[PDB]
Parts: sequence; C-alpha cells; structure tokens
Amino acid sequence: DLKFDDDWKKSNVAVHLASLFGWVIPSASPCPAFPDNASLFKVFSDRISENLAHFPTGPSADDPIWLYMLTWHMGLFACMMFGQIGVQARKQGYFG
Amino acid sequence: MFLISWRGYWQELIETLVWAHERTPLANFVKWNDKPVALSIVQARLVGLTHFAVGFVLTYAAFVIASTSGKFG
Amino acid sequence: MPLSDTQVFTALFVALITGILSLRLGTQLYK
Amino acid sequence: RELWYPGAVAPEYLNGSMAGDYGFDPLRLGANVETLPYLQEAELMNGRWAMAATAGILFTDATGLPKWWEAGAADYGYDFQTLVAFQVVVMGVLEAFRVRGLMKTPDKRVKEVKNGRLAMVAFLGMVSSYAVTGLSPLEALEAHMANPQAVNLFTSAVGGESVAFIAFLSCAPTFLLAQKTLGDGKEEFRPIPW
Amino acid sequence: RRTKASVPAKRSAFKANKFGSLAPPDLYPEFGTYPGGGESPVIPFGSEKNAEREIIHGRWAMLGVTGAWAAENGTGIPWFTAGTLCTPDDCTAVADKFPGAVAPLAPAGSGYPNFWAVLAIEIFLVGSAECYRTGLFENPFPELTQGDVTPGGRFDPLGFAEAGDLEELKIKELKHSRLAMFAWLGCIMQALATQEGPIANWTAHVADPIHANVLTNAAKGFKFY
Amino acid sequence: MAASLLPSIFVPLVGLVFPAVAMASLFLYIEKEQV
Amino acid sequence: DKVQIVKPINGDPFIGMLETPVTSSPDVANFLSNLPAYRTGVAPLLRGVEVGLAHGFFVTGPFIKLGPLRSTDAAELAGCLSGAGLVLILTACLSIYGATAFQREEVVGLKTLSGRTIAKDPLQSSEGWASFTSGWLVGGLSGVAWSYVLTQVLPYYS
Amino acid sequence: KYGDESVYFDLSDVEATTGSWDVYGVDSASRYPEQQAAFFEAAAQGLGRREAVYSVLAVSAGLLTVAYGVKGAKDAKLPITVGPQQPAQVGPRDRI
Ligand code: CLA
Ligand code: CLA
Ligand code: CLA
Ligand SMILES: CC1=C(/C=C/C(C)=C/C=C/C(C)=C/C=C/C=C(C)/C=C/C=C(C)/C=C/C2=C(C)CCCC2(C)C)C(C)(C)CCC1
Repeated sequence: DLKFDDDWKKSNVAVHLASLFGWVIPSASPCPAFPDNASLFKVFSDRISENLAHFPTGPSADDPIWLYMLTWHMGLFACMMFGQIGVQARKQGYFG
Repeated sequence: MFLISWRGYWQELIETLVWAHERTPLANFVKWNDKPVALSIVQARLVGLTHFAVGFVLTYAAFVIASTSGKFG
Repeated sequence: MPLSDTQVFTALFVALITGILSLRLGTQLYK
Repeated sequence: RELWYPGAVAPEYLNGSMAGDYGFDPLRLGANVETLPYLQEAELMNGRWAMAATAGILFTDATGLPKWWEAGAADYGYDFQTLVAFQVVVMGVLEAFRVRGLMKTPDKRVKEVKNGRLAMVAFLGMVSSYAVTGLSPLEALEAHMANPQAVNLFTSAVGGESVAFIAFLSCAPTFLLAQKTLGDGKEEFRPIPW
Repeated sequence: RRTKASVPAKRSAFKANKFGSLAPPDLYPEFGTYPGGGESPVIPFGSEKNAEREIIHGRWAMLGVTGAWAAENGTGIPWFTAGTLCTPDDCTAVADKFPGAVAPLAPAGSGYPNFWAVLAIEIFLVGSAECYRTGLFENPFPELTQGDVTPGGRFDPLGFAEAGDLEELKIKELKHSRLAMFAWLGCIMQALATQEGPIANWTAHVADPIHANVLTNAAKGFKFY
Repeated sequence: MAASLLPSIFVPLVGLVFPAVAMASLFLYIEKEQV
Repeated sequence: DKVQIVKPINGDPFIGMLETPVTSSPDVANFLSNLPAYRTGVAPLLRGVEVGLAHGFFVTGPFIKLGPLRSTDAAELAGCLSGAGLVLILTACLSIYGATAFQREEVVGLKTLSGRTIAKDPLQSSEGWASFTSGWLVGGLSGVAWSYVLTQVLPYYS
Repeated sequence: KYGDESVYFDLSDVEATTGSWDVYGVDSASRYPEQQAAFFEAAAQGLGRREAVYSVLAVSAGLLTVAYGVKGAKDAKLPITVGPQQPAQVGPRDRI
C-alpha cells in the first residue's frame, strides 16, 4: 500500500558477510604493484599497526595510511552497495 | 541585492523554507506567530535604497576622514 | 581640570529625570 | 488612610490591606497580583535583616568592638572557608524551612513593617556615610551634632547629588498633581510591565 | 513513529530447568527455626519486619564475608584495614587489588579511582538500589513488590526459584545467611582480639591446631594484658 | 570615581542590557494579541 | 517484487510531506520519539531539565576553546561564564516565546500515525512552556557548571 | 470514512484530513526517576511562573552588568581595562 515499509533496509546478514569478505579476500590477494607482492589489505594493516603503536598521535599528513584507507574503503563500500543492489534486485523481478 | 532581485523569487524561497521548518523534527515545536513572507515591492525598494545610501555615506565618510587625517591629522 | 564626580552624577540624575519626562511624553503621544 | 504624600492616589491593587500600605509603588513592582505576596515577604526579610544589622552595628560601635566594616578581618576561631560552609549549610536549611512555610501560607504586623523599613534606610545610611566620610555611625552622629549646620550629607562629597535628589522629591508630587488634574490617569503602561 | 507492539518471544540466556528440591523433607533440623514455621528458640520475635531484616543482614554479611575472604586470599590485606587504602588522599593504591586483573582501576600514572569519585558513584548507585528495594523512592518494577526480600522476577534470571522447590531454597538461603552473619561476627571479634585478618587467623589455627586458639591468645591477653 | 567606573558599566548597559530588554519588550507588545 | 521505498505521509499523497528512510525509518523514529521534546506525557519541566542540561553542557565548549581567553589559564572559567550568559539569553528567548506563541485556540486536534486520538502536549501551552523554561534554566546552569567541573576534573581533558 | 480506498477526506476525521499527525510524540507518563523529578521540581519551584523568570532575568542582567563594569572586566584582563601603558604618538601637522 502507500504506507511506509519499516523493513526498507532489508538488511541481510548473508549480504553483509558476502560483501565484506568478498572485498577483504581480493584486497588480501597478492598485488605485484605493491612491494614484496603485498596486498592492499596487507599494506593497509601494516600502516594501521604502525600508527596504533602511537595511539593518541594521529598518522602524519604524509603517511601512506590515508591513500590505502581511501582505496580500500571505496572498494569495500562498492562491494556493499552493489551486493545489496544485486541481491535485492535478483530477489525482485529486475533480472529474472 | 534588494534593488536588483525582486519579490517572487524570494517569496517562493520563503515558501520552501516554511515547508522545511514545518517538516523539520525538533524545530516544528517552535512556530512563528506571523506568517513569514518576502518583503513587499515598495518595502524592498526602500530597504535597498536605504542600504545603498547608508553604504554610500559610510564609505565616503570613512574615505574623506581617513585620507585627510592620514595626510594632515 | 577634569569634571568632579559630583558634577557628573548630578548631570546624570538630571538626565534620568529628563528621561522620565521623555517617557511621560511618549506615553501621552501613544494615547 | 494617609498615603505617601498628602494628595497621593493609592494604586488600585494597594487598598490598605497589607501592613504598612501607604499606596507607594510608582514603578508598579507589586502590580502583578501573584508576585505581590512574594514582594511583601521580600520586604519583611530585608527589613528583618536590616534591623538585626542595625542592632549589631550600633551595639558593636558603642561597646568599643572593631568597626563594622573592619569586623571581617578580625581573628576568629574558624577560618573563612569553614565559616562560609557553616553559613551555607545552616542558612540553606533554615531558608528551605522558611520557603516551605511560605508555600503553606494588624498592630504588631504594621510595627514590624515600619521598623524594618526604618532599618533598611538606616543601614543604607550607615554604608553611605562610611563610604563618603569614613566615619562610623556614632562618630558620624557626634560629628554632625558637633557642627550641625555645615557637617551633613548635602555638604559632603555627594552633596550636590543629594540636593538634586531632594529637589526631585520635593517637586515630584506637584507634577503628579498636574498629571492628575490635566491628564486622565488612564495609563495603559506600567514602569515595570511584569 | 507508529506503534509496532510486536511479540518479543525472547527466552532467558540461561533458564534453569525444573530441578525441584535437593534437600530432605525436614528443612530446619538445626537449632532454632525459620520464621513462619515455629517458635523462636531464645530471642523473642521482635516484629514481622525482623524476618526480612534477618534476610537483608544475611545477604549483606554473606557478601561481606566472601569479600574479606577473597581480598585476603588475593592481596593479603585484612578487610578491616582495606578501608585505609582508598581515602580522599592516595586512593590510587586501591586500584590494583584483584589477582589476574587484566587492567587496573588506576591506569599507570595520574589515572585513578578517586575516593570522592568512587564515593559519589557509591552513594548514587547503592543508595538508589537500597531505596528502590524499600519503600523509599518508588517502584521502577511494578511486577515486583517493594519490601519483599524474595521478589523473584528479573532478580532470578536463571530461574532457580521456580526450577526447584521455592521454600527449601528459601530456608537454605536463610541458613547460609545466619551462618555468614555469625561468621562475620567471629571475623570482627578476631580482628579486635588478634589484629590480624580472617584468613591469617585461619592459617594460624590450621598450621598448629592445638595452639593458636581463643585461649592461646587469651594467655597473652589478646595483646592487651 | 566616575571616569574609571561609569564607561565599563554603561557601555554594556546601553549595548547589551538595554537592547535585550527593549527587543524583548517590543516583541512581547508586537506579538501581543489585539484582545 | 519491485518494492518502492518512498511513500506519502501516512499514505495520504495530498499532504505536504513524504515518508522516507530519513523520516520514517524505525531507528530514526525510535531515537526522535525517545528524545525529551517528544515525551508529551512527561511534565514539561523535566523535559526542559534534560534539554537544558544537554544544551548548556555542550554550548560552553566553543567559548572555552575558541573564546578570547582560550590561551589564558582562565580559558575554562571564561568559557563557562559565557555559556551561562548564553543560557540566560536563551531563557529570555524562551520566556518571550512562551508569552507570545500560545495565544490561539488551535481547535484542531492531534492523532498518531496509527490514528489514535491523543491529548495535546502540555508543553505546547503558556504555563507549560513557562514550566519548560524554568526547567531549561535550571538544567542549563547545572550543565554549564558540570562542564566547568569536568574541564577542571576530567583526566584526559587538555 | 478516512480509511476507505482512495479516500483522504473525512469531516469526522478532520485531523487525518488536514494532516495534523503526531509524528514522533510519545504519551508515556513517566520516563525519569521520581525523586530526580522531585529534586528538579524543587530546584525550579519559584521559576515555573513566567513573570518570576522575567524578574530573575532583569535582576541577573543588572548584577552581571554591574559586576562586569566593576570587577568582571578587570578580572578577565581585558585590554580595554588595562591602560595604554605606552608612549603616545602625534598625528600629522604635529597634532597630538
Ligand atoms: C564491486 C562490486 C560488485 C559489482 C560491480 C557487482 C556486479 C554485478 N552484480 Mg553483484 N554482488 C556483489 C558485488 C558486486 N556485484 C556482492 C558482494 C554480492 C553479494 C552480496 C553480489 C550479489 C549479487 C547477486 C545476487 C546478483 C548480482 C548481480 C550482478 C550483476 C548485475 C548488475 C548489478 O547489480 O550491478 C551493476 C554492475 C555493473 C558492472 C554495471 C555498470 C557499473 C559501472 C561500470 C560503474 C561501476 C564502478 C565499479 C563497480 C568500480 C567500483 C570502485 C569504486 C571506486 C568506484 C553485475 C555483474 C546479478 C546478476 O545478474 O549477476 C549474475 C545478481 O543476480 N550480484
Ligand atoms: C544623545 C546624546 C548622547 C550620545 C549620543 C551619547 C553617547 C555616549 N555616551 Mg553619553 N551622555 C549623554 C548624552 C549622550 N551620550 C548625556 C546627556 C549624559 C548625561 C550627562 C551622558 C552621560 C554619559 C556617561 C556618564 C557615560 C556616557 C557614555 C556614552 C557612550 C556609550 C554608552 C552609552 O550609551 O551610555 C550612555 C549612558 C546613559 C546613562 C544614557 C545617556 C543618554 C542621554 C541622556 C539620552 C539620550 C537619548 C537619545 C536622544 C534618544 C534615544 C532614542 C533612540 C534614538 C535610541 C557613548 C559615547 C559612557 C562612555 O563614555 O563610555 C565610553 C559613560 O560612561 N554618557
Ligand atoms: C542482625 C541480624 C539478625 C536479625 C535481624 C535476626 C532476626 C531474627 N532471627 Mg536470626 N540469627 C542471627 C541474627 C539475626 N537474627 C544470627 C547471627 C544467627 C546465628 C547465631 C541467627 C540465628 C537464628 C535462629 C536459629 C533463629 C533466628 C530467629 C530470628 C527471628 C527471631 C528473633 C528476633 O526477632 O529478635 C532479633 C533480636 C536480636 C538480633 C538481638 C540480639 C542481640 C545480641 C546481643 C547479638 C548482638 C551481636 C553482636 C554481639 C553486636 C556487636 C556490636 C559491635 C559494636 C561489637 C528474627 C527474624 C528465630 C526465628 O526465626 O524464630 C522463628 C530462630 O529460630 N535466627
Ligand atoms: C544604580 C547605580 C548604577 C546605575 C545607575 C544608572 C543605570 C543610571 C542611569 C541613568 C539613565 C538611564 C539616564 C537616562 C536618561 C535618558 C534620556 C534623557 C532619554 C531620553 C529619550 C528621549 C528624549 C526620547 C524621546 C522620544 C523617542 C525618540 C521615542 C518616542 C518619542 C520621544 C520624543 C518621547 C551604577 C551601576 C552605575 C553604580 C551604582 C548605582
């Protein structure tokens, strides 16, 4: 009807896990562009560890954590948004 | 601003603002006693003329006093 | 020679009376 | 009944019911009905404290004890912090009790009222005389009685101020008489609107 | 906002299954009797309220006895001197008093339990609960009755009361209560007489049982004669 | 003494206190219903 | 099957509003409904208390950290006195709003989105707004004082 | 009836017709602890009246302005209260 649906989110645990881990695993795969074939997740976690030793002191403006954070979170959120879109569209009649 | 832009753009803008305030949570608790409307045509012509004249006089007063006092005290 | 404090306060009290009279005139005008 | 000057007009909310009611409220502070009992009780309290203060100042001055303005600096058994803590606690408790009693709720009443009124005037006089001349109340009285003609408020440092204020007081009721006989006395505004 | 008012249908994280009574049919073969089941052997029954007073002192003295026991076992500090640790001054020490504590109440440095801070929290928490238990304040849980020492609603999340026999559990608690109160009295008298903690007195009494008794310390006058 | 005292009192009186009371009062009157 | 999320207000498509995940989401609705302003059955004074406490607590901080005396050791005391002054001004604003706003009858009632007829908020009245203003004043001054206390007390404050 | 199909006008249900809906309001009678409520009732005992608040704010205005002009400004070490404490300068044409 024309009443608002309180289940607008349609939050699916399987979507959450699929998107999170299906971005983490590819981002944890070897990447020959990074040194020692390190992954984006690997270098990002390395920067997190290095900056968490100095917990109150934030990362320096020149520290590579920012670029890794952006280039990892974009892909993560892309996986989350597109996974929700694809799952809810397949559940509905958008595809078949 | 008051001289060039005229009432009817501002009236519609205020109408959208009325809608926004009426539909904002925690702000609809407070309601205007007088319906907010744009400045009338004559009123705004006057307001713009007053601003024009005030800025005119104050700018020139500042200039004529500051330059003359800086060069002569 | 600066003005004495008694001079300033006397003039200020005269001003307060003048202000009272101005309020009386304003109320009378508003009628 | 006699009002605050011969020819005055008492405000309609001042009909002589309250003790000491002389129809004096030019600024209409007690015009609001609900705050008028509060203002009565504020008068009674300020009067009572001024009465106690006048007694404790005059007796202290006449018994050779330290001057009332100097009495704080005297060496007492208890320091400032503990004394103010004592004061805060006990006066808070007593004023809580007074507030709750007030929330619950002739000759002698009028007497008390007048006495408090005189006290508040007398205390203001003592503070002003000290601030202007630096003389305690009994010393100020002795100085006045020694040379009554030239030693007075109106010949002190604030003399012209006092002369102007007394002129204003003396010329106020004449202007009020003109206002009554010429105007209609139909003011829609009050000097303190609330 | 619309009214949902759906069915929660939640179950307890733990809900003890019916286990009934684990005691004999006789319930107080010990000296005296539980209130409401016979005549007081010695002291007169002061008032109906006294039963509930006994329960509250009992539960509090249980908690106090276990606290003195665990504090002396974990730190060696006697309970009667543990108060001197947290004071308006130097309450930092009281922090690291729990064996195995992953972290201190007082992180290294200034970071610390202040006496007044602790105290202010203590008043605001314990007094609130104390009042809510009794007729003071109001009843935040209408389903429970203020002035009842055995509410048994939200206060038994595991549901042992309903899982077993309620009244045998009640008398079991009462016996534990009286035992712990008498033990607490023994602890205070031992503290007064020997100036050493309860577990210290225990250890002295078990290392050489024949000595290190009341009468052994009395031979020295309890350090006062 | 006037010079050291009166400016520091009357500038806030005329530029913060009197404006506040005047605006509040005028507001209360203007929004006051006719009846 | 081809679910549409955005719907008209309460299903009426002729009112100036639309129900969206920002307006009618369950989490948003529960948060707003639990705020003191929307507790219409509670006394206006106590709602004003919490309001004042929250508002006076935070509003002090800008004056502490960005006021004229932020560099001086008296930065906190200045900021808290600024916050108290702002609380007094807002109390004046509340008093005048309460005097002027509630002068009309408002004959039309109010209902919930479920259609349950409910009484008007006692806050939305002259005396109710006066009680709310008093609660605001007490709460704001208590919150300003608490902010002062916490700036003088809190361990990791700087 | 307002609840009928495609009907949004009802002279009996004027509130639903005109849209006067309580969106987030809740009519629960109690949310705070009662004694906390009593304390804050007593803390604002005399201030529940609007004219009492008017007197409070007028007195507060007077006391704050007096204290600021007497003691508050100097205590805050305002530059205006501090004297110039510097040698003076002469304008052009030797005009002091
Ligand atoms: C980066 C993540 C991503 C992408 C691009 C896709 C892509 C796709 N999914 Mg989805 N999916 C994902 C993650 C993703 N999936 C995850 C994590 C899950 C598990 C929750 C699913 C579950 C799922 C289901 C169940 C279904 C799909 C389907 C589809 C296809 C149909 C169209 C669609 O929904 O997307 C739009 C995608 C396009 C590629 C269109 C063009 C988009 C342009 C090029 C912009 C995109 C930018 C790009 C993603 C880069 C992102 C980085 C960022 C920095 C910008 C498409 C190939 C459906 C299908 O038919 O597949 C067989 C289907 O039924 N997906
Ligand atoms: C219209 C004339 C006028 C003007 C423009 C000023 C302007 C000023 N005076 Mg001065 N003053 C005047 C008349 C005037 N005064 C008179 C007649 C007296 C009595 C002798 C004073 C006594 C006085 C003192 C004692 C002090 C000032 C101060 C000030 C300054 C700001 C604070 C303030 O407003 O307090 C003014 C204080 C008052 C008590 C009000 C006095 C104003 C007069 C009597 C009424 C004027 C009303 C006006 C015509 C109509 C107003 C209605 C509408 C247009 C707004 C400012 C430079 C202070 C200062 O120097 O700060 C640095 C200060 O300490 N004034
Ligand atoms: C303060 C705790 C406390 C309380 C409130 C009660 C209350 C009760 N008990 Mg319990 N009981 C307690 C302690 C207590 N007892 C302890 C410690 C024991 C174990 C020894 C028992 C053993 C016990 C039995 C076996 C029975 C009761 C019974 C009763 C009830 C009847 C007695 C009565 O009303 O008078 C209460 C009067 C007193 C408590 C006063 C006695 C005071 C003496 C002198 C002891 C003081 C202790 C200590 C020396 C103080 C030190 C002070 C310090 C400064 C040094 C009543 C519910 C009987 C019952 O339920 O009847 C049906 C019953 O059969 N109780
Ligand atoms: C208590 C005290 C104080 C204070 C005081 C004061 C506050 C004073 C004041 C005084 C004053 C406050 C004065 C005033 C005056 C005024 C005037 C003088 C005015 C005038 C006006 C006018 C003239 C106007 C007119 C008009 C208008 C414009 C409007 C309408 C119309 C008319 C025409 C009416 C101090 C703190 C310092 C110190 C201590 C003591």
